[PDB]
Amino acid sequence: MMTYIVFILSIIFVMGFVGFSSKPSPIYGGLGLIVSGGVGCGIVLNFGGSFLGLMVFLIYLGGMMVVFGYTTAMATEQYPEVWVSNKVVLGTFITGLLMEFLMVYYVLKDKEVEIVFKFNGMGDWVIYDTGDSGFFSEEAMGIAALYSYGTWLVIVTGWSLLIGVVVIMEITRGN
Amino acid sequence: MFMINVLTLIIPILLAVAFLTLVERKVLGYMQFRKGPNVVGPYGLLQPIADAIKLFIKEPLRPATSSISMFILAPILALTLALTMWIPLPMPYPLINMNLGVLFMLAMSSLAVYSILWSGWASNSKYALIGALRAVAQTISYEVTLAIILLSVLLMNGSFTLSTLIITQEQVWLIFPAWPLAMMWFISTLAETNRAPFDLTEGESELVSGFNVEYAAGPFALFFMAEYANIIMMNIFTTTLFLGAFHNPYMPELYTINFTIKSLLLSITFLWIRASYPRFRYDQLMHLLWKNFLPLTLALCMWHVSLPILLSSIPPQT
Amino acid sequence: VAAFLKNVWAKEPVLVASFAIAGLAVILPTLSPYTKYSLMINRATPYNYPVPLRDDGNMPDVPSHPQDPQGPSLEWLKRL
Amino acid sequence: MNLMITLLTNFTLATLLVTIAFWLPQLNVYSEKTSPYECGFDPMGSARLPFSMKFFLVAITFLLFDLEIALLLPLPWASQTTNLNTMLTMALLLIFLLAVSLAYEWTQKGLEWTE
Amino acid sequence: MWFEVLPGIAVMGVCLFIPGMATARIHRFSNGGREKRVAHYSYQWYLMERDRRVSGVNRYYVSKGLENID
Amino acid sequence: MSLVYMNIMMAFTVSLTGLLMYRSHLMSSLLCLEGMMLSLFILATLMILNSHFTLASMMPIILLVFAACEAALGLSLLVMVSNTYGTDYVQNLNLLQC
Amino acid sequence: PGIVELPSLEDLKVQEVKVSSSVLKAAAHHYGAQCDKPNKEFMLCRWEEKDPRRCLEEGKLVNQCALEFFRQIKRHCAEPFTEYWTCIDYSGLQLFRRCRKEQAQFDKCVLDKL
Amino acid sequence: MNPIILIIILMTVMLGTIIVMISTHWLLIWIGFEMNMLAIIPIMMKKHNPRATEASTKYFLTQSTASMLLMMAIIINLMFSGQWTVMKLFNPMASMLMTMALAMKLGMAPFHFWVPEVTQGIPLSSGLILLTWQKLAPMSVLYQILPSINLDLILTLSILSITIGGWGGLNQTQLRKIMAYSSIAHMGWMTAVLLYNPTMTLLNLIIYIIMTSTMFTLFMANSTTTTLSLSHTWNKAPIMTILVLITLLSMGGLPPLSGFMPKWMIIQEMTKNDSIILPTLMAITALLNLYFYMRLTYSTALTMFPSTNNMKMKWQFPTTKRMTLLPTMTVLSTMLLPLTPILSILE
Amino acid sequence: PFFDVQKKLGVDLDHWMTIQSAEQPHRIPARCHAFEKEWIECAHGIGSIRAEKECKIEFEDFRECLLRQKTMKRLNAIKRQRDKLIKEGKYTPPPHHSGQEDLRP
Ligand SMILES: CCCCCCCCCCCCCCCCCC(=O)OC[C@H](COP(=O)([O-])OCC[N+](C)(C)C)OC(=O)CCCCCCCCCCCCCCCCC
Ligand SMILES: CCCCCCCCCCCCCCCCCC(=O)OC[C@H](COP(=O)([O-])OCC[N+](C)(C)C)OC(=O)CCCCCCCCCCCCCCCCC
Ligand SMILES: CCCCCCCCCCCCCCCCCC(=O)OC[C@H](COP(=O)(O)OCCN)OC(=O)CCCCCCCCCCCCCCCCC
Ligand SMILES: CCCCCCCCCCCCCCCCCC(=O)OC[C@H](COP(=O)(O)OCCN)OC(=O)CCCCCCCCCCCCCCCCC
Ligand SMILES: CCCCCCCCCCCCCCCCCC(=O)OC[C@H](COP(=O)(O)OCCN)OC(=O)CCCCCCCCCCCCCCCCC
Ligand SMILES: CCCCCCCCCCCCCCCCCC(=O)OC[C@H](COP(=O)(O)OCCN)OC(=O)CCCCCCCCCCCCCCCCC
Repeated sequence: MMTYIVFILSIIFVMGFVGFSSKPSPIYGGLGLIVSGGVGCGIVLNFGGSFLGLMVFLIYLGGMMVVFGYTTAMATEQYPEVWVSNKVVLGTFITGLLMEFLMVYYVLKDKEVEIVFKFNGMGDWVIYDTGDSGFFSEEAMGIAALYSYGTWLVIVTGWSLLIGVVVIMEITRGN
Repeated sequence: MFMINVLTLIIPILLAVAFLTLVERKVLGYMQFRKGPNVVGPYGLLQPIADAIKLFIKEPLRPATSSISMFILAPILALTLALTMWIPLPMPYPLINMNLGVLFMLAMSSLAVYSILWSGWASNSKYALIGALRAVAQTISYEVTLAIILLSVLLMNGSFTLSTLIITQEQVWLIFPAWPLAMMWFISTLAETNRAPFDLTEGESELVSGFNVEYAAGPFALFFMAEYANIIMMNIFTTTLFLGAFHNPYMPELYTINFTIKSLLLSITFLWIRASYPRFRYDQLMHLLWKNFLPLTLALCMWHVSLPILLSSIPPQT
Repeated sequence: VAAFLKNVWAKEPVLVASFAIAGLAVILPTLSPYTKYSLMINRATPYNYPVPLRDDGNMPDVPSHPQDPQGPSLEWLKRL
Repeated sequence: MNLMITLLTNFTLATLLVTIAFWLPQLNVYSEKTSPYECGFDPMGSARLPFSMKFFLVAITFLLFDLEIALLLPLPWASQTTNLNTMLTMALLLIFLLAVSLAYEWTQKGLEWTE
Repeated sequence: MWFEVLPGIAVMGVCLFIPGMATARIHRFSNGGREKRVAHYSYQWYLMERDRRVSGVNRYYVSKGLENID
Repeated sequence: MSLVYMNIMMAFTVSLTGLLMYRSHLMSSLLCLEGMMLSLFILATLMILNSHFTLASMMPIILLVFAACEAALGLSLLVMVSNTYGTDYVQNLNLLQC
Repeated sequence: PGIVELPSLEDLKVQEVKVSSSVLKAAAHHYGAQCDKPNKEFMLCRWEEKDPRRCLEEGKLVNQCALEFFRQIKRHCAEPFTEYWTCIDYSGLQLFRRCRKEQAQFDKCVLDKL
Repeated sequence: MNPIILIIILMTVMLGTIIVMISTHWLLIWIGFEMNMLAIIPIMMKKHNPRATEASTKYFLTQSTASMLLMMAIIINLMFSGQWTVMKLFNPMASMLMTMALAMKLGMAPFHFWVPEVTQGIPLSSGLILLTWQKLAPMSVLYQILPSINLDLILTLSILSITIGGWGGLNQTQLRKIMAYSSIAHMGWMTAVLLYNPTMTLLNLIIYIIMTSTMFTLFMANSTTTTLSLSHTWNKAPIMTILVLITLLSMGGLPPLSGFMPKWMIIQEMTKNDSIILPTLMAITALLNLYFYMRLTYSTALTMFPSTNNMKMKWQFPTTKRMTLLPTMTVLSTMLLPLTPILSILE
Repeated sequence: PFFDVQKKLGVDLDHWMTIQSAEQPHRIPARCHAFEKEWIECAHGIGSIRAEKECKIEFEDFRECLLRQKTMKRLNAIKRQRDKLIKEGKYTPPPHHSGQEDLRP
């Protein structure tokens, strides 16, 4: 069953999304989002985008670390809930996992499912291309074309980031 | 067969970590006008064996107020990340020849902080929380400057592949045209691993032990070998980045001996720095990288992105 | 402006060094005569296949063989 | 194929060194050894209290700066394009905007710690 | 004296000499006495697959020379 | 379509119904926002890498940048809240009901 | 829609150049110089027809010309080319700069004899 | 706030709205929306009181959810079309998600909950800037994707917004909540006629912007926030009472004022397509907006409410405020009916 | 309103990333470049109302190239029938489909 490797990684992806979207406590939500980011970078690395996966992994690890510092600082409780300390959190986690595995079982039986779009049941390895790409990877040249072509995108993004820095300075002032 | 390769990769680095404990104790003693361990065996060769057997027959002491699952997961994650991040290093042929090994090591160095953070948060103690937040402050102090240093020094290599870094330094060393980046990288590697004078997490002066104050023997050894394998990997990474040795495809043992002695000298320099400097305050380290290192890093990045265009010396990407 | 430069070099030399490096990196590529060398070095690297053209009958600039004297040669890159 | 094998090998070697450290020795657990350590005296309060941070502004600045320098990472490959003047101008503009943002943070006393 | 830090360091040298060269020896054992071929770009992988198909033994390092042709 | 597309869309819907029902904590909603951003990023890069649209590879990473352009902003909208009240509960944000 | 047209297995049958990748790389430049016209005709047909089924004969001619090129190498300069492709085949990256002396021997022999 | 930083932030808001208006790429639309939200957040945090923090938090959460839905619909359209041209969509689910996102961005009911609370928790300058300028980009995006919106969904949203705004405007004494509910009702009025002829939608947008700006600027000049101070305004300056009386009579859709300009012609576009029940119901519901406008005029101008003793001192100090373009804006909002075919320039 | 500034000033801002048939780096073609080119050339200047029913064949072929729904359905049917015949024991796989196949080079 090694041909469904991306499908298994996506199953772990939705599992982690169910794990942190039930909102037990932001520490374990951060752990679930770290796991989800890892399997997501694995998925996009399996599709060939190694640079994009490594970049999103690094960015979300840094963001989740700053988040963890914030929740240790500010959003804390005397008795944090791991997953089973609250009935509603454990309940919604259980139904999320149950719905995910029900969808897995249904798509693994007749190889077809209808949830609002229509989806197949075969592994994604069919939709790959059969030819080679020469002496370059397409994603690397595509992101490297940001400076040679996307001047407007670079300008508006740099202005947005500078304005964001100014906004962060202005909001947390107090007077 | 790949099992043989991975076990012959991971066992000698554990032996190297143990003998690094020995060399650290003995060299640090000799720099302090005294002797190191020499009574256990002939010139103290059996001290790491005694320490390792002693630490694995002691009580584990899992606390009652600590979340046990994260308390167990954190040292496992620390040792694991210390293990599967030695792989992309070319010695002179890497075990895993990643096309983007530099970003891989950056991401897994960012991931190893979470072991310290969850060790501090899991063990319900105030000193562990202080150590974890000091680790957070150290990470936000060093990470961006480290990444910009790597980007500016990789503009002459051509790509992020660690295997092609030997070919780049085939003519001359990379420390000659990038020595300010080399000094800033050395300070960044010192501050990355929480080594002195930027310890700040296992602080035995401000705190008792920091994040591993509630970790008794068995799990405590895991953090020790993770830290020492981390300093060896930083030394090897710096040697590959800035001190590229002569490589003969018919005799890889020449390159192995060369980068082995260079990494040994770098570790000796690490312990040389450790014994001679007072500990930084963790707010002064925050203003060190963000005010002194960062503007010079930005200026050197612009210089190194405008230099090869200026000189018709843009390196190939193949 | 000499007094200000001396004062800022005595107080904060790191910012002075950063600004000098930045100023050189900004104003130097517009002065060096080797940028066009980088331009044609980057343009002369054959990533893609040189797809041939159909011989209609009147094409004097393109050759029939790569060893023919007509065509863009890179003896300048070999010389440099 | 090899990367997950290496990951599983290192994970197994790490996780075997705690079950060896747990089930091997003689254990003696009472309700005084496993108390939280606060230098011989019992602590005041819990360790889950709000730990009021000081460097929140620099944390948000790092949140922006990590990805705003991650935009600068394809600059090696961007040296291989035919259009070079535009790439050089855009890269210099990006790092100049980074420097302007850092200087604005520095001048407005944004890097200093609260209280 | 100080030179007694030289034995243990030497052991460290052995502990940093064993792994990497071993990989090279492994790379000289599986690949039939040559280096392990690198595939950074898809053209190199296509050449690897063509060599593996053309060897006839399903091993890409079995190099067939010009004696194969007529 | 395929299968991984279905799984990523299911993850997006899971994070959406996680976001829309608050649990008296602002950081959890911010984590849900980051999760939906990650799911959108993964779906976009999956489609782009499948369809060989190389010039759109500038799209996702640039997209990821604007994630912080709200996400860090959300943290800056929390500290004043945590200076107004001792905690960050969403039930304390009911002064604008009159 | 219409049934896809595919040529039979007898039409695709041709004697392939059954040499390794390093053998092709070692004699790449002389193959490009000498057998240039049928490869150029085939690739022009490939770029103008946009269909592999309509470019089969040109591919057959390309295979025939490449086999004739390697046969002409094999008749006169077997052992210096053998040394050159072995030296190229040793390297992991198949570098051209690691084997300059055997290369110089190979083009010297093939210039003097052919 | 530094004036330089304020000018830079306002220019960033204008640049974001312009980027949404003039771009031919969906990613640029989303980038402009994100820039607009990021640069419009600190305008509401101008005075640094807690109510600004609640208003900013609620606005940020709603706008972030709307932006997430917009990007999901953009990605689905990319999947089903393989392009990025800002035009009609090729998936009904993407059209539904974009309509929901733009309804949340416009504050249209049943996504109207944040509008009165955000409007009440922020000053009058930020409230005017929000309720007038921030309702330009989503209307342009709705204008661009005209052959894609489901008719039933947008018509249900329009009638729901009109009814909910008309019902909610009755039970308010704060002026900002009244303006917010009026904005919701006018939002429903503009999106009711969008699928038939968007020139009437642009005319209604221009008229609504002019009247809302006039009312907000009169509120600046009188320095009023509640109904009681607006009643008290008769002692300081009766000309302001005359101006707010004629303006509130204009916004009630009463001829011969310019507020009868959009609505009447909106009816003129619904009867040509054989829809007679909906404009009748919409006018009957707009009678409620006319009702609370009449209540405001009764409190303010047509009756002489009691005042205090201290207002005597305010008789000795004339107004020195920068009432920018107030007479021109009042004249445009009141006496623009006989120039009705001027709207032909909007085609 | 859509104030078309870009064609008014002749300044290209985001027209290059709009479609996959534009000037790609190093002339890298998309997997469905021909279908999108045919659909764009069919529906150029005739309006969306006419293009929704006059060039539906090219757009349907492009949508089939983008998502490969019918190809997946055909492959699923073939695989299901093959597995059913294997389960009944009425079919044996050919030697070239089982591994011992001796490909062309
Ligand atoms: C890898 C190779 C080896 C590397 C070196 C390793 C061995 C040596 C290790 C020494 C011990 C280090 C222990 C930790 C020290 C931690 C403190 C620290 O590093 O602080 C950094 C300190 C910080 O300064 P500070 O902490 O004193 O702060 C001063 C603050 N004010 C001014 C406000 C009072 O210095 C730097 O940041 C300098 C970084 C390197 C600078 C390199 C400059 C190169 C030349 C540039 C051009 C100059 C000419 C002018 C322009 C000309 C243009 C043409
Ligand atoms: C003051 C209090 C009492 C006020 C009473 C006012 C009059 C009562 C009736 C008004 C009905 C609404 C206007 C109808 C105009 C019809 C014009 C026309 O062409 O009709 C033919 C058209 C014919 O449709 P068509 O023209 O689209 O179709 C083509 C023609 N056929 C049908 C042959 C295919 O009639 C309609 O479209 C429907 C007309 C009935 C509408 C019912 C809904 C409104 C109900 C009354 C609400 C009144 C207000 C209540 C609240 C008051 C305030 C408190
Ligand atoms: C509960 C807590 C967690 C408990 C479990 C912890 C497990 C270990 C966690 C640490 C390791 C995390 C690893 C995350 C993904 C890293 C990807 C990576 O290392 O990629 C390197 C390399 C990229 O190089 P590339 O350019 O693709 O080269 C191809 C051309 N030769 O890639 C390659 O060369 C491709 C090699 C095969 C890749 C297969 C696809 C990815 C496999 C991912 C496995 C699962 C990762 C889970 C991470 C969880 C993190 C919390
Ligand atoms: C056009 C050139 C390129 C410009 C863009 C690229 C820049 C690359 C470097 C980026 C630097 C980022 C950080 C800059 C911060 C500047 C503002 C600042 O913080 O000034 C404070 C400092 C006085 O220190 P103090 O006030 O005590 O600081 C608090 C704690 N130390 O104030 C000072 O020390 C004075 C700083 C301003 C004067 C510097 C003069 C340098 C002269 C160098 C030689 C000539 C260069 C000519 C080029 C034009 C320079 C303007
Ligand atoms: C990469 C390289 C890594 C290298 C790691 C190891 C470095 C050090 C190597 C060994 C150096 C010498 C160590 C000598 C230890 C002491 C030996 C000794 O004298 O033991 C005596 C003790 C008691 O004997 P008793 O009965 O009292 O004798 C009567 C005397 N009239 O009797 C005993 O204690 C019993 C006998 C013990 C013998 C121990 C021998 C050394 C074992 C070291 C462990 C590692 C071995 C190498 C592993 C890797 C290679 C395979
Ligand atoms: C189909 C698409 C059509 C698009 C048409 C676009 C037309 C141009 C853009 C119109 C949109 C609104 C622009 C103005 C937004 C609000 C600006 C604002 O609030 O400025 C604040 C300023 C404060 O002044 P002051 O009293 O000194 O300060 C008090 C302390 N805060 O000042 C004030 O509070 C006083 C008010 C200043 C601005 C009034 C005039 C401009 C707005 C009304 C439009 C007037 C008619 C011209 C346009 C017709 C078409 C809309």
